[PDB]
Amino acid sequence: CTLSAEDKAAVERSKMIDRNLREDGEKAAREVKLLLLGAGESGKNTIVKQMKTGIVETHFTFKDLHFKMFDVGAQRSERKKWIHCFEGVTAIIFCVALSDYDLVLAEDEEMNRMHESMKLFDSICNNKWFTDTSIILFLNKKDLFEEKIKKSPLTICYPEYAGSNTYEEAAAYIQCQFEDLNKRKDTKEIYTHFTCSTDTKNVQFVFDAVTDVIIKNNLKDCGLF
Amino acid sequence: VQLVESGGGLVQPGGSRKLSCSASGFAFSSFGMHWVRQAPEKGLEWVAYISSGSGTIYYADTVKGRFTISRDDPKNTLFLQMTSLRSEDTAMYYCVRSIYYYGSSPFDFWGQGTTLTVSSSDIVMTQATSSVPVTPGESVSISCRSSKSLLHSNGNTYLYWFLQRPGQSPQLLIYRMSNLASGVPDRFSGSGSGTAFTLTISRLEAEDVGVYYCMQHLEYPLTFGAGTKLEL
Amino acid sequence: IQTNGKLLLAVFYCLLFVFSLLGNSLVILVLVVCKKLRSITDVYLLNLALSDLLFVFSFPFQTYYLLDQWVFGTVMCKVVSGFYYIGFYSSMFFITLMSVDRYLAVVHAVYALKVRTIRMGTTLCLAVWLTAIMATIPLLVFYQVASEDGVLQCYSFYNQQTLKWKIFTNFKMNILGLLIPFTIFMFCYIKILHQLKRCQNHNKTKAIRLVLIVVIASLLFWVPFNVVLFLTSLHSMHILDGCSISQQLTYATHVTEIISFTHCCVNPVIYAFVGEKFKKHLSEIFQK
Amino acid sequence: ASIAQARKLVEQLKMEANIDRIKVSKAAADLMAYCEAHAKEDPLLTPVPASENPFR
Amino acid sequence: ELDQLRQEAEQLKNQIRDARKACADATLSQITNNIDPVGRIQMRTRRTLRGHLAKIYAMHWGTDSRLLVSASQDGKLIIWDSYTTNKVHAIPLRSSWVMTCAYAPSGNYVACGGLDNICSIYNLKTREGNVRVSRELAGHTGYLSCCRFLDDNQIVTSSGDTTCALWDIETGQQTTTFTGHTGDVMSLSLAPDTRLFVSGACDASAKLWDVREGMCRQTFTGHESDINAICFFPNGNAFATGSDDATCRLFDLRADQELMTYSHDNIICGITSVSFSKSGRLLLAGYDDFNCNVWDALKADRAGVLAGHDNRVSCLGVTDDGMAVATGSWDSFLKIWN
Ligand SMILES: COc1ccccc1Oc1cccc(CN2CCC3(CC2)C(=O)NCN3CCc2ccccc2)c1
Repeated sequence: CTLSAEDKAAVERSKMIDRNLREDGEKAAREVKLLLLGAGESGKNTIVKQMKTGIVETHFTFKDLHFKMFDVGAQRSERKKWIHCFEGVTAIIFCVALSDYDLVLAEDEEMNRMHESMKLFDSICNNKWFTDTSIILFLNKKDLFEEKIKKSPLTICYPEYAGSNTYEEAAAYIQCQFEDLNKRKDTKEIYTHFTCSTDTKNVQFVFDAVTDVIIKNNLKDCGLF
Repeated sequence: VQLVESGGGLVQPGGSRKLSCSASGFAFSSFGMHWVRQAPEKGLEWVAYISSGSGTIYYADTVKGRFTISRDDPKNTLFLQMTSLRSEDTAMYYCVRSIYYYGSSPFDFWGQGTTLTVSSSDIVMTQATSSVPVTPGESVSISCRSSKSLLHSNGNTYLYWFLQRPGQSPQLLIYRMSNLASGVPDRFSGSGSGTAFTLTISRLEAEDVGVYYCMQHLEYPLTFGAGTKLEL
Repeated sequence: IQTNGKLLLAVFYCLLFVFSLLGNSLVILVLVVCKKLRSITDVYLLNLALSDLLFVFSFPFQTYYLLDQWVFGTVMCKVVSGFYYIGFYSSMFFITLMSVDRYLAVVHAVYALKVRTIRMGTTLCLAVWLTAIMATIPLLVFYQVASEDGVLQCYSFYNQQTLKWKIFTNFKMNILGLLIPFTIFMFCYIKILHQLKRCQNHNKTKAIRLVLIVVIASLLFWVPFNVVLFLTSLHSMHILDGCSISQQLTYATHVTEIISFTHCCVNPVIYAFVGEKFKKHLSEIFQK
Repeated sequence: ASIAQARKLVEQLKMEANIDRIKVSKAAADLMAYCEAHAKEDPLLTPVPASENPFR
Repeated sequence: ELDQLRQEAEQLKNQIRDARKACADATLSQITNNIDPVGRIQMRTRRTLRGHLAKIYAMHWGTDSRLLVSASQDGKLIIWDSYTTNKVHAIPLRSSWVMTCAYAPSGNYVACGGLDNICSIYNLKTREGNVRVSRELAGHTGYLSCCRFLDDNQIVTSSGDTTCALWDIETGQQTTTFTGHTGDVMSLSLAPDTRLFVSGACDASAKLWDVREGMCRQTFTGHESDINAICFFPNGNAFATGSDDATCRLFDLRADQELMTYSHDNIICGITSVSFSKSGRLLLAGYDDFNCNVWDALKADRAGVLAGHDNRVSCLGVTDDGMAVATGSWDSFLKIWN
């Protein structure tokens, strides 16, 4: 053996530590990870409330599925130095406020808020770290958007837009504009859901999206990519 | 940290008892546990040991088969079920905690013990000093000899010095022959050469009076010395 | 004719042995040597590779038996028959177990999260191997070498009173080798196909195609084998008797054996070689 | 507003500009001398025998 | 006037550049031209530390050169006996997003931190037998990138808010806030005398700070991209910077300018970690190409290469006695090379 008594006991302690690490790793792998991003005031807090400093953690359980939502909106640092820590998350919940087609950013009027959302979406969807990572696209503030389109038309946000100013068609146009920012339409897939303040099926939509993502992941793992 | 133990009493020979050791103030699950006897006027002898998570159980040769040691981690308690008691087991039992990793200090805290009376290849560790006079303010050296070299090839000499004050639970002084335990004044020092070791007290006071024991920890019959008593 | 058939069978046996060796060795080398058995599917795939290798290990001795008389002896005839039969049983059981695993992964994703681990897969694989050994225990006791017409042959001797055990061991290869496994095999993949059709993904079409490939491959490999088994059992029961019938059943026996074990070389290219993860592992190995 | 930032930057630049600098020759010579003096005590540069290598 | 202030700043920069050029009588390349090359260095993986189930972001050797701490995204801080591969402790962190770890020189404490902007300091030697969080230093408004222990009571951290801080642990307060960087500070290294420390940030600048006083003494530029790794020369009169421009740079404190750039055409990936051997001769840099390159510090020639990590080599350290070289990569493994 060539091992002392206390050396053998230390080996046993290390084995117990290994067993605990394996148990916690299995528990963690049983979980689902969502990275929640939004262009500032994008209704992100509203959805955070409905499912239940720096990085904010949220745990909830829905239909025997344990979620872990990470909010990084308060980082206010170089995103490129910590966005690789979230490589491998199950999904990315991107919140976009539909009421920002009119409002312009406080920092200069030359550069629009929905354009900020589109730029952030382009950065995150086309990021090298998120290539096969699915995006669940929440389009919040749909009631305010529906009310406001009557007064100001969608042409301000999209000069090239040529269509009816009805709520449904404009919402479809904005959704299409967001999904045409996806360079790789084969490795990753984008789920779009419209929400409001009184919506009560957002958790169900997230559950369906994550279930589909899990099915795809374990189809890749089972040899049926 | 407390290690209060319960049980004991007068038992007729051939009977059975359950000695209980309640632990509070520290993590039980991460700590291995030992039972150490104390005869009414004699030294200490290791009885049984269980590791963290009840992985390994060891017993002394003289107590094999009859005793069974167990632990309850959720209840934070230690049990010793004793069967076929004879007059050789009449002792003051001591519950000892011991953690094992690199740089750890085994045999930190010894419980107060329970009194138990019954109606009527191991390393030999020898301290021939038995009793030596002491005067306050002087320096004293206590020697302990080993049957085989306690220095393992990894470089760790496995020797432990314990001080038992009059009417007190044993207290760890030196672990692995040169390392001072927590809360022990720096006047205590330990040295050795693999087989013969010394423990030096630079300046004693009335607090240092007591009986000193040396333990080996190479193999696992854990054997103590006869002990050396200090009298002012 | 007889010499032509002997050389013909020897040639196909040799090529099948070589191809199965390459495929199963590549699977094993990727799984246990170059990489780790990360997932439960890796455990099932390694077990299937071992099953295919065990099945094909008996091919060289059969080729020698075609070339010349049996010389290896009684005990190795026992172990060769065990190799063949344990390989057959383990391969079918692992195919069924992979069908169940994919059914869990696709139909019940949340439940399969908590019921699909490496330990459970290893336990089920050990159970499958033990079941295969138990199933081939009855067949080994009758496989005895004997001198017929001056030629040593290793075969399942059945005396006039033991003919009942031959027919029973033939139906066991049918109801326990095909009927029970393929009922689970069929049910699991039909429900996978139904689930994949009603799904929003780009991987759905590839998975549908691969599921259909698996189903048709397994059926064409294993159905003619067991059909000619059933017909042979009926002939032994004297229900279908005839010299021309006997010759036709022997020829069908040979051709359906070839179509049957071809699986030991097709199963790798269907379960591992096609599929993105194994291609990525192979590319990583090639780069290094 | 930005005037205070500019003043602070100018003061810091002045504080950085008043240091005493020795030539690259002397600094490089010092680095070389330190490397040469302690070259015998670097296990990575000069591999030790397996007897005193703790990682065998 | 703002224009006058900008003109004065430009004039001061011109004067600094002129002084630096005047002091550059020769270069480290020609001075060490006649020195014998180190030779082919081949280091074998003596130990492989398994147990982490996520990407390892941090690692720090202890003073005794046997116990080392490792941080990875699975939310655990594992303390390893390197001599015999063992796990002494497995501290479960509150925030799984750990990007830095530190081992105190005494060994009684270990610090971690990350996207929580909190430096959590844990006590290893406790009467309860379990590792307990001693302190939770908060006040940074950005992600913590590196924390180094001065002693058992003071710790120095660098954050993504373009600042560094000195904390006294026994009150959990920011004694001195070091400001002056424009981008996020990603690495800091303490001098052997623990009186100055160099911090490299994302504005391609490395600033030398006096710990006691609290202002930047020297600012070193030259990198074309963010500085992700810094390490003091053992002498304390130089340091090395790794960047995303696939180059390492050696800056001299007394010469107040660069001395050499270690680069090669085959290397395009950035440097994540940089460390020196215990002679100043070998510069070990972890690269994103799943490799760790060992350069000769005096001669820009590449001394050796360490391969064996299947993902990006994120952390890299050298023991105080220089016996071994620990490398931790994103493949959840630590390899001890010798
Ligand atoms: C001496 O070689 C072996 C001895 C024992 C088992 C496998 C040895 O290797 C080989 C290698 C290939 C082919 C055979 C020959 N076959 C003959 C038919 C067979 C299996 C072995 C048998 O025996 N009894 C019934 N059984 C299957 C009957 C059947 C039914 C439908 C289609 C095809 C076959 C043996």
